[PDB]
Amino acid sequence: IASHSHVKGLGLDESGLAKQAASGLVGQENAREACGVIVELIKSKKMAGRAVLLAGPPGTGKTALALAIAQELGSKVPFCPMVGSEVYSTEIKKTEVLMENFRRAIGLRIKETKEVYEGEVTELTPCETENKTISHVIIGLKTAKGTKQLKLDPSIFESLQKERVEAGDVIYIEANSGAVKRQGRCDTYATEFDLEAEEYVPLPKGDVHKKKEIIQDVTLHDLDVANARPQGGQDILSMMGQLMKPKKTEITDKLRGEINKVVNKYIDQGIAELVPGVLFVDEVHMLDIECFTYLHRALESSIAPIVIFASNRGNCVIRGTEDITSPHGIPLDLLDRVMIIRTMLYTPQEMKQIIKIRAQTEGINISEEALNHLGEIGTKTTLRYSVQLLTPANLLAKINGKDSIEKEHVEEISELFYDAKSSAKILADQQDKYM
Amino acid sequence: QRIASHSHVKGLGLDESGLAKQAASGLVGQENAREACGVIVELIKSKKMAGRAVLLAGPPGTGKTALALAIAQELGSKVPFCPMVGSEVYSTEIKKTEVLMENFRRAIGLRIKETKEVYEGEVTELTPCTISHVIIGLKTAKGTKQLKLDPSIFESLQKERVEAGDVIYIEANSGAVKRQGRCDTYYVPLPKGDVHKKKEIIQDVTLHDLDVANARPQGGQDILSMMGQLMKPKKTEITDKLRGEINKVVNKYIDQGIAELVPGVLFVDEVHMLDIECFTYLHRALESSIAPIVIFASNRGNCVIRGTEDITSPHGIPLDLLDRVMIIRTMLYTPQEMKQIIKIRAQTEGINISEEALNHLGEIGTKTTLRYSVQLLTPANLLAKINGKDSIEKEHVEEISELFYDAKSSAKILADQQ
Amino acid sequence: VTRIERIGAHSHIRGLGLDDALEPRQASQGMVGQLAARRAAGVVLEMIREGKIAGRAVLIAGQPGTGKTAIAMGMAQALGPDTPFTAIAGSEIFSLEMSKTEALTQAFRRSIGVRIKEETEIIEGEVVEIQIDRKVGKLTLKTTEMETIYDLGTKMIESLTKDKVQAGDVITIDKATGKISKLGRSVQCPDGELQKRKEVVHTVSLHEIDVINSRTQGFLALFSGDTGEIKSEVREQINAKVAEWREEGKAEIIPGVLFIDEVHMLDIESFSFLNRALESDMAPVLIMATNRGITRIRGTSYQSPHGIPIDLLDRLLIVSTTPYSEKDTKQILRIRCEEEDVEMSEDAYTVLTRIGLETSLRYAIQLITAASLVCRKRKGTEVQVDDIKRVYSLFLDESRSTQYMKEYQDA
Amino acid sequence: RIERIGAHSHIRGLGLDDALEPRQASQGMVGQLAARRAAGVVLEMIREGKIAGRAVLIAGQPGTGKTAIAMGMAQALGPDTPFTAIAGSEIFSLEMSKTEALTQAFRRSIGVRIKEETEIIEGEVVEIQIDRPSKVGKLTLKTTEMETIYDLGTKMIESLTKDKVQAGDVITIDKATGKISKLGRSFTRARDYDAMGSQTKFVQCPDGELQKRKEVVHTVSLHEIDVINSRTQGFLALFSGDTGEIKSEVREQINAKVAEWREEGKAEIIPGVLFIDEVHMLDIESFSFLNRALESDMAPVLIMATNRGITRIRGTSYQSPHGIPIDLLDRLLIVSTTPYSEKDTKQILRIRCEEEDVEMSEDAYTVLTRIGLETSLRYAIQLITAASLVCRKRKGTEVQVDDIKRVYSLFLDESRSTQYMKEYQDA
Amino acid sequence: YDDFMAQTTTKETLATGHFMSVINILMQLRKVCNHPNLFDPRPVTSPF
Ligand SMILES: Nc1ncnc2c1ncn2[C@@H]1O[C@H](COP(=O)(O)OP(=O)(O)O)[C@@H](O)[C@H]1O
Ligand SMILES: Nc1ncnc2c1ncn2[C@@H]1O[C@H](COP(=O)(O)OP(=O)(O)O)[C@@H](O)[C@H]1O
Ligand SMILES: Nc1ncnc2c1ncn2[C@@H]1O[C@H](COP(=O)(O)OP(=O)(O)O)[C@@H](O)[C@H]1O
Ligand SMILES: Nc1ncnc2c1ncn2[C@@H]1O[C@H](COP(=O)(O)OP(=O)(O)O)[C@@H](O)[C@H]1O
Repeated sequence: IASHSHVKGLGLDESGLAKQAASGLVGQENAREACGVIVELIKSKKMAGRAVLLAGPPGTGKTALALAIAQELGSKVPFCPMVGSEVYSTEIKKTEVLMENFRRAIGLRIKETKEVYEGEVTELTPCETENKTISHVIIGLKTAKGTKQLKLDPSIFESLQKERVEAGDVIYIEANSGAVKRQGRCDTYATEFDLEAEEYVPLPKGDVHKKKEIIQDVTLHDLDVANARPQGGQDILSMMGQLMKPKKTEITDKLRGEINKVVNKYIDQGIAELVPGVLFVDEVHMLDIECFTYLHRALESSIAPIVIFASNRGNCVIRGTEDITSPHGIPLDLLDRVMIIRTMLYTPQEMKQIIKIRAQTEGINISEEALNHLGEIGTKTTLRYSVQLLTPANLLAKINGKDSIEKEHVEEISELFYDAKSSAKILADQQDKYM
Repeated sequence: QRIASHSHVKGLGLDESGLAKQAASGLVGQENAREACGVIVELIKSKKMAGRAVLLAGPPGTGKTALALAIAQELGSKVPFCPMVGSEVYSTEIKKTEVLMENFRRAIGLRIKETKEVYEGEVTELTPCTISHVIIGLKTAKGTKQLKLDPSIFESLQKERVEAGDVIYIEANSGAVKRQGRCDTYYVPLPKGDVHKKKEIIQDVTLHDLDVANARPQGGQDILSMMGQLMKPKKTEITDKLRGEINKVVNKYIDQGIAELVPGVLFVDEVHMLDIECFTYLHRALESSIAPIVIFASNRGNCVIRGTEDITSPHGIPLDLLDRVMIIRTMLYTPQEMKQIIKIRAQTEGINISEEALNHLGEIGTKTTLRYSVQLLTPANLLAKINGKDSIEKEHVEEISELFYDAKSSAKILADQQ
Repeated sequence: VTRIERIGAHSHIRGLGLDDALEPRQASQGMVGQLAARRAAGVVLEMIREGKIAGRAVLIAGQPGTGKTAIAMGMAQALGPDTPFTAIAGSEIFSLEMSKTEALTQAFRRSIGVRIKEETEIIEGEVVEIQIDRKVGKLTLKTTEMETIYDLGTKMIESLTKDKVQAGDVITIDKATGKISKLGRSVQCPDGELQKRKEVVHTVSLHEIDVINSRTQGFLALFSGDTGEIKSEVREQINAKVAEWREEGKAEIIPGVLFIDEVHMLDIESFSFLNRALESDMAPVLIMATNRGITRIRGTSYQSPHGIPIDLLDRLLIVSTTPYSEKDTKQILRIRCEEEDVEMSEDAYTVLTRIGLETSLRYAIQLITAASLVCRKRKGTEVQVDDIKRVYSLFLDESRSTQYMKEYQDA
Repeated sequence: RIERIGAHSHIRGLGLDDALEPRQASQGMVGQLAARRAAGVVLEMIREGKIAGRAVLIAGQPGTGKTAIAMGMAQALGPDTPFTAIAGSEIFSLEMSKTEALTQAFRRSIGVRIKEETEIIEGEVVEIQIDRPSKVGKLTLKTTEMETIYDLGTKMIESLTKDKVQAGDVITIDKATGKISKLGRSFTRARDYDAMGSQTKFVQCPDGELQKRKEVVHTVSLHEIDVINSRTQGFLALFSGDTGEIKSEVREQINAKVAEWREEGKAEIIPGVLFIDEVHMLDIESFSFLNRALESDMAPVLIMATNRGITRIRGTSYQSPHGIPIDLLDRLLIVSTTPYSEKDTKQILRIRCEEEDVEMSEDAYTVLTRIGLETSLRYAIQLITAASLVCRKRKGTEVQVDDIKRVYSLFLDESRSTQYMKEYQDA
Repeated sequence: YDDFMAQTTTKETLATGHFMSVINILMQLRKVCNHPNLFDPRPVTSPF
């Protein structure tokens, strides 16, 4: 696993100062100590709508710092990575995509109790009554601990019929959702025949009826989707499969209303806790002027999470406008609502240590001479190309039979694989021959 | 109730000889335009013509839209008046051609004499006589009634789950039994009237409702029930074999003497927004014999037609369509006409203003625009009522003119480029 | 501890700081300076509360970031609840399920409320005992002051048997429909009468009415399933029926507010539609903001002020905002610090005001929290000038990042 | 059986040695030693498969063997390893976004292989007795080594009757699920033909043990997994390409569960290759998404063919080499294919004419190499089939020079067509 | 098992020397040595 497997944190000291070389990162002291302020602001859970802009040339570690922020935040908060090209959806509104991304960028941890009925069923008698449909169903659930006759609903009886269960088998029942699974027939009946088309499972243990607590985690977008495209049960709502079945094109009336109301009701009663996360939007330069303008209200909203864009262009024409240009390909209207962070261009010395770290992370035993030659290769080419050259050199070394990468291996690899600038020069030399 | 931009327009202020009064029916000035509007509204009342379009052309702020609304008001409510903005044609659910055709066929009205009748009341007994009929007892505050209903209505009764004591409507014409609820004596009050409700419905309907009713089938008892869901999207009614049959049946009914045709009036606003394809389909469709009379409104002069980007035409309308369309010109107002319009707006909205205030307000209107002088009315009265003064003095309008800039001072400020 | 709504860029705005005579105070209710625009917004707010005039549009312009959206949020907070205030960005109308004109008329209809009042007898008490004879049954309800028996119908006894038949549940019985809702194991029991006649008031918008009366299971207003409402029968008939509810004692209309932020994104089509949507009696009042000067209207090469066509600009009023000075900037920063949990020294406030007047205002508002978190790292209590300088060095701004581009990147 | 020989049907794999040393004309490929060695290095890194999301760009002149090297890599990689070939213009769909189509293309070349040890029973049914009163019966299963009896249960009898298995039939029984599968009819399966029988295809009885434990393997791609998990319609992989899986838990959950499976040893990974031919068709949005899509740990390797040079990027007015922005070009390793010399063109023509079974004379080869050095190698190749037909028509044995000359005079290449376009020709 | 033995809480509870703490920790270790599904069973997952 490559291209992000070496970064596992910002490598900052207890005082928030950037360490020279640690946590898989080297250099970029200013950028890393600044992103420390961002991770602290995110962990504070106090602000909303704040935005950062990691700006720099290609391959200057902006995405590396973006992922290091997530690694520092941990897996408890939702980190939503997104590409600017994702807004161009063909099923939902372009702004709908962005608002749902913002919504899923926010987390919510909630502890919920749920009940379960389980045990080897002894008998299932449908209590009939005139309406002329089945009234109730008495099921005798046996367990290694005890046994209980329980009255369940005709819907649960119908679910059992769908499962095609019979008296004497083992079933798992849940009252909250209403789904019933057939774990198989009791192990005591496995001796009935020499072979059967039946799954066998022993007698369930413990109490027949048991309530258990689970601390789950879901994003606000999860509730939004659950309420927009409901599935539930007890009805024929399965028609969802043909009703519309695109991305539901959510609506503000319920996005900002009922969902916020119910989640605040859950939070203020000690059942749930809000867990704001991070929305990392890589490649923000291909967003349309409409998206840039909606970002104004998105960031000026009191619920938006901490956003992190990545700027790679110096000054070009804005997308969707075709006639106006601005720095970073972002309009000055949105650029005034962000905290820009430089990503310095790497020097030969820092690039050498980066190549060393990448080699030691990719399980490669590169010799010092080969490492130093990669220094020249990287000073003549891009850091990304010089670091990509690593693995082919390891394969060539394995082929040649040497246990380490030497000068000749990296030389052969570089001669076999060209770089962007070399290929551009070759094309310029062969101009009227490449079509 | 609440005042609007054209709520003060009651109609075309024309006398019996057709000449337009200087100030009447809420409209002032524009004598030639008002007289032409009356000349063309006489065509609507004649109803013997079709496929005619009249284009109100003039600068912004002129009374073209006001004259259209006056035509609509003078026509009244018996004949339909369908307004539509040129921007509304750019639909995403159905093509622009069919949007235009739907608006054209919806402008046309249709009055019909529906001689319905519905029995109403509380049920006292239900007995079905494999059923030849069903005897039902109905009760109201005029006596009891015994009714014999076709066995096909017994199905509707059973489906509505009506039983002794519930109040119901049963329409003799269709069998659409509707259970209003249970009687209050056991809920809805007992109906108090003649259980046998017989009256003539002279309610009017549009010619597009007939197409909307036949576009999708209404019923069930089969997989067809799945059709009630699925967004019910509006889709193109084919011209080949649907609207032709609608025309045929409407003609049959008119010949029999039940239906009565009342051609409506269409009103397109900002015609320059329509594409050239919409323009040419329009000049092709309005030549038909069943097309209504249309009133185009233009707001700009010589410009480029949308969709061409290489062809300029007067009023943003191609010559192919501009020919066969009568052009009524609306010109700018004078200071006196602006003062009259401002006074009319004031006395219609309910604000009493002094003479010195109205004079400077008309001055501001001649300086920036009539619509701006009009908009400056309400806030002046609001400040007056806040200060206690019930009327508007000159110290209120000339102070609200500093709070609310105009479209000219705004641009003068923006000239800073930042 | 932490709710959904948190501290934001406009959380400090609690409303318009005007007097009884619509006179803005120097700094009140979180709004600083901007006296002209604030008193010009108070007038439109007052005539909105009035509602006798329909189809008014008030545009606010000026330098970027001069409280343009702050004034709108203040107007919203002053209008308060029970009066729809629909704020939408200029892009929200560009949709795939609906046309731009359809989305704009949808917002116009959402910005209009209809008030309706009714009475309903509601029950609330603790269940004591239940009996069902397979069908009819009986129930025993209790409150802290009284108890009673009820002979329940088939549907009611079935709905009660659906739950735990034994005592413990505290349910509510809407006698109109009879929908049961157990509050919990008797949450405490209710006081007073068991059955009480309660007044129910609803402010339902015309768009909600349309969505409800447009289709079976009509309430698609939770996922925007209202694709191209049929104006032929739905909207016209709904308008007629609302006019009939009116002047009869059934309902009364409550005109709302529509705040179109960044209207320069709208196109000539949307503007032409507004030209007539602002003329209907059911037209709500709206406000609009713009940051661009004389620019091109999206759709053609016409260069018009505010990117809005002239035929529509003549249909609205314009209010210019003045640039903030040192006093206003410092007071705004102080109000932001009071809204947040941060506290700065006087020299720190002076340095932050200088930094927010050199480049721009939003930059200082953003650096506030960064300097707070940086001073919290060195184990301090107040944000100091050294911390503000550390932040000014760490985080860049628009004007200092556009000048650092002395190294060429992609384009 | 009948799958015609396409343009790339002659290459069976890269002609490389154990040390990745390309041979001159081995295994179908000819010349192009440097690019073939690079292809072999990347193919070895692929077969290793411990690094994800690596991109290679095979640039070169038109008709120099770029797609040929791609097909050779595909063949040398063979099955049991996803290889997805896609043209740059295939992602421009109407029902799904370009980024979604690219995510599909990537996740379609990532294989998940669940290895299971479900035991079964394989033998030749001798008798199937069953008595209906629940019905109960017995079965006699025979293999060449032993015979045994089994008491059949209710559902066992139900499934046996549904499958309609009879005596003499060789069947396999999944004891875990009870799934029956009849593999054929044994010699005993002879029905003593005295009625309307029309089947006599016999086969040897199963050998070995009666109740053996064999190993099954279920290999499905991450694309198929997320498609079947999207919605209850678990047939979109065949039903239709209607898609648009939200990037919510669905795909993230597929990834997280595949991670747990790899950790617990259920199914770890088998990376794949994505050959994007004519990548210059991709849009700026496509390139911008790929920039970060190559950074995912579940990203297979990709190889992009390039004919363009310094040309504008689609969707914009930026001049960039290969028609690709430097942003994405930086992640790639560029391999340049050189034009074939005289002896390389001649050997390619020889291999092609020997693959399509056409015998050419020594002078036919010379004239064809002349035509292919003056004009496109593709035109020279296409000339072979046309020249063989005139020979077959005149009842010849091997293509001569006169047939090739007749075909050259009869058909026109692009250059001679342009030089003949001397009239207006409805420009 | 590693994490249960690592945390200083259990180390101090053992160093205490009391009979209950020591025997309880030994029982917990034995149980973890018994397919710890008894010590930490796999919870069934279901949507919220
Ligand atoms: N500080 C660093 N330490 C080690 N490696 C680095 C560092 N910065 C960048 N790299 C290497 O450079 C490669 C590309 O950097 P990247 O983060 O993509 O820059 P950008 O985000 O500007 O494109 C990464 O694969 C990473 O291995
Ligand atoms: N002849 C008139 N008499 C009185 N008021 C008028 C007259 N013409 C226009 N107005 C008023 O001036 C305003 C112009 O509005 P409108 O008719 O929409 O202008 P346009 O001609 O640009 O459509 C309206 O509010 C209308 O009430
Ligand atoms: N008069 C004021 N009083 C208080 N805060 C203000 C004032 N003016 C601006 N601000 C604050 O400064 C920032 C200015 O940005 P804003 O005016 O919203 O930019 P724009 O309106 O151009 O999008 C806002 O966050 C706002 O809260
Ligand atoms: N080294 C080679 N050995 C054999 N055939 C080749 C070789 N290079 C090219 N060809 C043949 O040339 C024909 C066209 O060349 P191709 O491989 O498509 O190059 P390009 O992709 O640049 O057009 C193919 O049918 C291929 O069989």
